[PDB]
Formats: sequence, C-alpha cells, structure tokens
Amino acid sequence: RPTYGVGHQPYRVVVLSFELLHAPATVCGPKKSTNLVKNKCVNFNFNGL
Amino acid sequence: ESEFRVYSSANNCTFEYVSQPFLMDLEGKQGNFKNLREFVFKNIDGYFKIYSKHTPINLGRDLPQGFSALEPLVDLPIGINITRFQTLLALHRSYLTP
Repeated sequence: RPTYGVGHQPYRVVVLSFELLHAPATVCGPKKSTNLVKNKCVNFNFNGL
Repeated sequence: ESEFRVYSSANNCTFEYVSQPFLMDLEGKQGNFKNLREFVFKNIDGYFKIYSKHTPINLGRDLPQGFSALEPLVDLPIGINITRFQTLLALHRSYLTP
C-alpha cells in the first residue's frame, strides 16, 4: 500500500550483476560523458579508443 | 499470418528482438526478377552476425557479374553455435474455398 512504513515499504532492488558470457563487451552505462574542446592539444577518449 | 505454421511450442524463451523490416526494396507481389537480396549469416566468437545487401539487380539467368559488398546489418552476442539451418518461404491461400 502507498502509505507503508519505511521498515516494510515496497523497497526497490536493482541488482546490476556483471555477467561474463562467451562474447566480448557490448553494454555500458557511461553516464559521465564530459564536454569536448577542439584545436587544442588534449587527451581524448571515445568509448574505449 | 499464423505463427504456428513454423513451430508448435515455445520453451525457455530468453531473447526476443523487434526491429525494422530489413527486407528492403520490397515491391508488389510479382515484382521479382527486378531485385536481388543477398545475406551473409555468420557466428564468430559468439557474435552471430547478419550482413545484407538489397540491390535492385536486373537479373539475367543467375547471379550477375559484378561486386557488391554486404554492409553489416546486425551483430548479436548470443553465443550459441549454429550447425543446421533452414530457409523460410511463404505461400498465399486460395481465399475463395475453405
């Protein structure tokens, strides 16, 4: 019910089990992508490269 | 159409995926002999890969002379080996008689 007490609310569960199958990596969660600057000697990374 | 003309039961279904109808260059029911669809089905290191090329080839007797590379269409990290394969054809009904 909506007004449940915290000790017994419908508590969320999100298990992000990192699974190693017989295939290379194809899934990511990159919520960190920053800005980009040009015409300046910097260091850059694009999805692994 | 009916899905049971191919199978009867589905068990332990883990992967389903819906995408665009990658049979492009489709035309009327009798638009054959005007286009050629090429597909490559592969399974390497667990990546099942499908490459395709829907080139509207004015066919002669058979596959023509020329070059047309198959651009990649899909890569799936399924990881299952493939040994036996089959081709699925379609049939129209009578539409007049039971």
